[PDB]
Amino acid sequence: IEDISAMKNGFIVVPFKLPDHKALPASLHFMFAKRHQSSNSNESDCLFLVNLPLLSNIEHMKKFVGQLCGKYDTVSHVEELLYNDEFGLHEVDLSALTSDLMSSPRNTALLKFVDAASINNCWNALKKYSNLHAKHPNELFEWTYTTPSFTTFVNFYKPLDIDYLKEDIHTHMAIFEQREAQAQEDVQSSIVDEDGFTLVVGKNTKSLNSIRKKILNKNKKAKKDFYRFQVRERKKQEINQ
Amino acid sequence: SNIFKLQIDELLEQVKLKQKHVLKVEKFLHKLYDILQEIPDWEEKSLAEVDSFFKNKIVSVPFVDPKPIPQNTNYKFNYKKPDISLIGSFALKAGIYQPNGSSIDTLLTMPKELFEKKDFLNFRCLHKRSVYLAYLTHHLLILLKKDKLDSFLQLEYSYFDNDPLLPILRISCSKDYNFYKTRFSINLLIGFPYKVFEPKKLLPNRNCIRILPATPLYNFSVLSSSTHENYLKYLYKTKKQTESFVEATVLGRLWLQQRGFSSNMSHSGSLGGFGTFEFTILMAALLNGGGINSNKILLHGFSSYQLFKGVIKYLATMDLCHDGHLQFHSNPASKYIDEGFQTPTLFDKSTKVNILTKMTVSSYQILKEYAGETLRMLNNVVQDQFSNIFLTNISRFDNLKYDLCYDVQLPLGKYNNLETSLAATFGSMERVKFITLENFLAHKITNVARYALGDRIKYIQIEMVGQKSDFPITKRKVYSNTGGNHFNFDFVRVKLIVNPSECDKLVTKGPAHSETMSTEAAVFKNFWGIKSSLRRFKDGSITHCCVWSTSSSEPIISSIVNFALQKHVSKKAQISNETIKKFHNFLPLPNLPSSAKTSVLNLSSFFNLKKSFDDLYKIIFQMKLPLSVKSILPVGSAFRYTSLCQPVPFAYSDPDFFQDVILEFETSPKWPDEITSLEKAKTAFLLKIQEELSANSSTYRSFFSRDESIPYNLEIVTLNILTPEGYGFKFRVLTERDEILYLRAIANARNELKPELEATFLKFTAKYLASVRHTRTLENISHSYQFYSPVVRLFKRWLDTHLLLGHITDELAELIAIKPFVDPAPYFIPGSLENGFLKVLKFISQWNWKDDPLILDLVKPEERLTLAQYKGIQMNFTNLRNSDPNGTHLQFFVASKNDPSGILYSSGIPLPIATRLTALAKVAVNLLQTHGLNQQTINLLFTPGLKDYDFVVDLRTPIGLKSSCGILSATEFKNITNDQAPSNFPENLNDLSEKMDPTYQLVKYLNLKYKNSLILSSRKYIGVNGGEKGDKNVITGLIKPLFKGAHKFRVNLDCNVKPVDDENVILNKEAIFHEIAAFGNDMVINFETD
Amino acid sequence: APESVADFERLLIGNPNSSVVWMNYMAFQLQLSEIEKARELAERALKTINFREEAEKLNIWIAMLNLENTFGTEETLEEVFSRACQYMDSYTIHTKLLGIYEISEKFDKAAELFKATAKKFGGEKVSIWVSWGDFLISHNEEQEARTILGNALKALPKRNHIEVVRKFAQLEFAKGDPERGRSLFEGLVADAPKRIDLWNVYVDQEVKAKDKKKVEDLFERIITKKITRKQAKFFFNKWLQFEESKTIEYVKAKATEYVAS
Repeated sequence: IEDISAMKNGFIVVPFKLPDHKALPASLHFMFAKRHQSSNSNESDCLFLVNLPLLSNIEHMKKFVGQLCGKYDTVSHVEELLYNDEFGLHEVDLSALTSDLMSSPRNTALLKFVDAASINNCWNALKKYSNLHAKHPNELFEWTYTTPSFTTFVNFYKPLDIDYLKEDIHTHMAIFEQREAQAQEDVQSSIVDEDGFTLVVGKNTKSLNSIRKKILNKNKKAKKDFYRFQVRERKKQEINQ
Repeated sequence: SNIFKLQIDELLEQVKLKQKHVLKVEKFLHKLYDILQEIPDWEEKSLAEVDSFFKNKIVSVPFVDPKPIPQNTNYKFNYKKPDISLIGSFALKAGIYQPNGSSIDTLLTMPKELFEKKDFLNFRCLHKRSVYLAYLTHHLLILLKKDKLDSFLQLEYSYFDNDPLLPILRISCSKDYNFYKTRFSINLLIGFPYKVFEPKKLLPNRNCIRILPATPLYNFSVLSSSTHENYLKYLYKTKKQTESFVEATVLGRLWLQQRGFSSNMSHSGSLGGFGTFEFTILMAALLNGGGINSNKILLHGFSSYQLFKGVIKYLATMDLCHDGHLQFHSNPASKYIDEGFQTPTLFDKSTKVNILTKMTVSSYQILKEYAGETLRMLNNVVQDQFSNIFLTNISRFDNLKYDLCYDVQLPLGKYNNLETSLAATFGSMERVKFITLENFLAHKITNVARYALGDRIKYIQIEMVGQKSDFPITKRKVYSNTGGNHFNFDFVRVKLIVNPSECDKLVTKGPAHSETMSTEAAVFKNFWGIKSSLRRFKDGSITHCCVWSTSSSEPIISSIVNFALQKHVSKKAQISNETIKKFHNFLPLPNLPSSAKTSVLNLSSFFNLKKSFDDLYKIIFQMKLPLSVKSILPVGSAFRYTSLCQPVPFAYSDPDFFQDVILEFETSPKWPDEITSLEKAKTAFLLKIQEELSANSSTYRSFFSRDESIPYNLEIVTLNILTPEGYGFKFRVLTERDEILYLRAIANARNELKPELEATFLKFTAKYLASVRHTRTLENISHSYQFYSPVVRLFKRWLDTHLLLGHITDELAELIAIKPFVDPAPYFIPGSLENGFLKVLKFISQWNWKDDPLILDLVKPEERLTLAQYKGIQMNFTNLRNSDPNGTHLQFFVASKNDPSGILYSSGIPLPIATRLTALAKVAVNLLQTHGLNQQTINLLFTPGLKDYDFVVDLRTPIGLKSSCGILSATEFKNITNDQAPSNFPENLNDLSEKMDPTYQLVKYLNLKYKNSLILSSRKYIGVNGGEKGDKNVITGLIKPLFKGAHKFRVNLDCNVKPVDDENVILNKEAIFHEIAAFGNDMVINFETD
Repeated sequence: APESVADFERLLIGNPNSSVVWMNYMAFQLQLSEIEKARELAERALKTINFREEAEKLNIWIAMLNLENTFGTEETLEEVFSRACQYMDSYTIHTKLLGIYEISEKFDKAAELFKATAKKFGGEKVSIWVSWGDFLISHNEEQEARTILGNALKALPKRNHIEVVRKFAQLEFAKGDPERGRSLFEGLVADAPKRIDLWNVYVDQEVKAKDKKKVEDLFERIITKKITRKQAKFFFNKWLQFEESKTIEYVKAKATEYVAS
């Protein structure tokens, strides 16, 4: 049974082809689809898609949605694969977790468009794609399994090119020391409040975030004698004992 | 000082309630000695006619050797009703419910009227004893057959403690009057009269047999036939004195049966001879003194625990064999006399007997060692090891309580065929001091093994297997074809435990050269024949010695024992020892000059890369940075003698070819702040160091490689260098800042994101910080535990053939293999590779997780871990796995001095992998105790155990890589692997991806992609496990128990999806296995589902 | 069926991420009334749950606070409430706390926490206020939950000041007072006519308050404005098929007449 092709919560079953293994004669990689929203600049007119192909990157999604565009007259404005986490190495950001700035869903690649009419045209096209794959398994709409997976994951013993990472960390240090000296100068230049309140600061401290986090992390001589109520309590002591 | 006696009372409640099986059988032996009471006399009738009288009967007479021919048997062949006594085991209350069977002691000493003053010569009184036995068993068999209780009994002629001089009458019961649900073998024994002759014949310097080589064995045997009644008088009077004896000796017999020391005999070639009443005798002898001034060793003021401790202290600090032995007389102080009789000795002057002459010199030697070893593990106040000292029967296996084994098969043919089938002695003077053929070959073979090895082994034990003290009613003797002879042994166990520092030393040294060739050089040249000669040395000494051509597969201990066997005791017998060579080609043999002739205890490859590393060290210190080097420290597996290739130059194909070296600069407070910026500054320093390296010394070459063995830091590279001596080193910069950066990242992270960043910091600590003291400690200790690098290398190849290295880490495998070394109790340290490896697997099959931590201190023999740190380690273990209920995600707990947390290396491994390891260990020890060691046994121990658990892929890269990894493939020619050996560096360094394998890290990537659906494994030592061509690799996968069937579709299922219903989904297993092969499209060849 | 402790831990080993299994193991001790042992097992569970599943960590914290509300007392309720607000989202802890406090029938903490939490997360939302207003009308505090409009308008910014009178008019038409609810709705129809949702849902809430004469006046009084074709089809069908569910002849006439003008 393949005619079951759409789930309860708007999920659009998207099957594709698989290539030829030398011993395998089938070939059902399954994806989901939605159309979700939020007013921020990374979730408006967007789509989930679940159960990703390995190294789903920008270029074969480019060619696949171009194939659908030239196939069944859908319009599409693709730009980038938003929040592509397939391996699981970019959840917690250590650099933002302990930095001054450059601060701030499992196998669900998100993808948004420019035109909501374009993403609705691809939505209707994809629902018809799901049911045409359900009807026939041989006149498929297709993302063929094109492989830049090889181009990024059979060559990983490569020496990273020396001049490239030279200029890369050259630019990284050249912006890091700039924003660092800017932050420290902003710290110990002069801080008056809205009213008159000069802020106490260290001799060689570096960040308002630093003094903020240390003020977050920083969240006797009585006498048993000498008073006449204490001679009252000690006469009570010296008559009870 | 509190809970060991609670353990003692646990042993008491384990051993007790003997009444249900002492009362009924004391009633049954009461009926039995009533039957012996109504057995009447049988007067003097001649020997030559009782031959014919017993001829056509079923009772053919047993005999001591040889059969008494009537030319001199003019003895009084009487029979009288003897004296009954119910003594010993069931009268002094030392009965363990063993499923093998406790013994019994019923005494029938001979009456006064059937001997003479000079009856004690030429063992025809023992012939009298044997025919006495023959009539008693004939009379008893017809009486019990007319009393019709033969339906469950069977009588048998045995030997009293494996001695042919003393046969006994043992009764074994089988399936109202039957006793078969527990201990067997109720035996009766006759003895000699109490006091007959003045003690000159009782002295161990007697021989009245014909032409004086004395007979101390025989005048001890007849004296032990007679005078073991004063000793139980002594036992009973100390029993009436005080009470701790019964529990002290059930403890003693318990420990001695765990050590394999029963009181049969070690003169006949078996481990034993020492036993429970000997233990009683030495406790009560140390009662009234023990010192040289008879200072009281043992008071009953302290109970059995300190009685036992004082006993083991006296036996370990007071020699008996060669210098000093105990003296005591039962009729009465006890002291310590000064010399030794070259045999286990203690003198009892009221008997003139030598009670410890039932076992031999090597058996006493190994028992004094066991005294010292259990004393060492008993006197310590650190931990509690009562189950380590008692409750593990070490006697179960041969190669576990011993270190290696030889089996001499001697096909001598016949007793007459001796003179051309074996080169040993054949004399009156040897048959007068040795009972039989196995006895003289046993004493000769232990003396020639002792003289052949000397300072080459710790201890030798000889044990003839196929021996049995069992011969039937109808038969006169053990009438048994014992595989090429008719003597009571099949073949000779030669079990060796070795001083491991002189196994593969290829020259043993006799005395030097005087002109007058004295007797020591004489007996050296006689014992060594044509082979040994006198040589010069670099010192210039002229000394007697012999060359031992060391091979890899063969330890030279087997060659020297092969010559010491085939030169002296036989000239055509053969030696069986195939286990050592059976795994030594399972070791990988590197492409080194004369590497077959190199030992396995040679470390010249590791020293070669250490020399290359040191010249690199000098050329990286003699240059100028903007921030100087504080220290570099190698941390590599080769720098701690662990890597599976014994590291040959240019050997790229091993994935741990690149050793890793941490390097740290001085504490400059100028550093970048955030973590990506600081690791990029470390890359900047590595850019500068390789820039000046290629500037000045271009004979080294280098490149950069990203590392992702720490999670979530995207910009951490390592500097890899290729050294023109032919090696490859990773360099990782450490700073003083990364530790506090990770700690404050931990502090300011979101509170539901804490333990993952804690896991990142734990991986950092394991990779950078504690790894240095790890490799320092065990590299320092490997030169004291010399078999460590071979046992870890064979363990790691076993673990990759059984496919676990994709989850477990190599330091954890290293810690599991150091565990039997730094704590080998109750055993020895392993002087051989097999003993090490099966000690590892026996321990980890024993080992649990729920109530079992693993504390070890990697210390030198004889800085340790004290009580406070021990309790802190156990307490954080305790709260750790009461927070963790059963080991849901934390399985092992390996805690050292260098990591009292213990969770550093055990983290990350899945529960199926850990349970698979423990199950494989239990399967291996099951196979060991069932099938025995064999070539197919070892091949089954290195079978893949592929199990067809859901997934098999078969992978072959387009080239073979064993000539490139440098392990030679046992070829007939070395130029065949030399012209394919990669003794050149590749110029464009990108080609190492196709000169190596991608399988381990691609299985890593796929595992972290499918972390909650299926766990994957790949053979990461490619043709080390993959046959001979060097190409076969597998990919396997165990599916989770969650995905047994279709599940309700969600967004957090996060798996490979197939809606088989509108609500239910399952894997597209063919599509994802196809995508695995699609990623490995050039790597994959074959695939099998299920 | 789950009976023994090894069976329970076998369920949790073979199933790590189903709150069905997790609250089965919790509800076993809840039903055996060894609920302090369930408290220490809960301290096991919150730190042995996988941390990726936000909904399931909501499940385990909701279940722990369900324990502390069903049998606990306020001095530990505030403790686990503070720990829940620290670990996970304070606002959803507040909403589940308010629902569960009125389920366990404790006004003496419920009204005070309604006040404090509508103060807290009511300057960026509306539901923490309107749950309080609906609760007060359900427990007979009509004018008290009508006086909440000034509190809502000074708590929130300008952006959903339409939405506060929207929602309080929702609950006033639910079970408050209809003509006083229209006296709230007059600010909606005076502020914004060009939001076409408010008119339609206001006459639909007029239908569900069912004052039929003013239904027959309100539908007949919308139509004189600038009505586009989708809005015409909406209002037209919601009158005509409702009359399907004295006037029907005139709106059958207006089915054709207002096609022209």
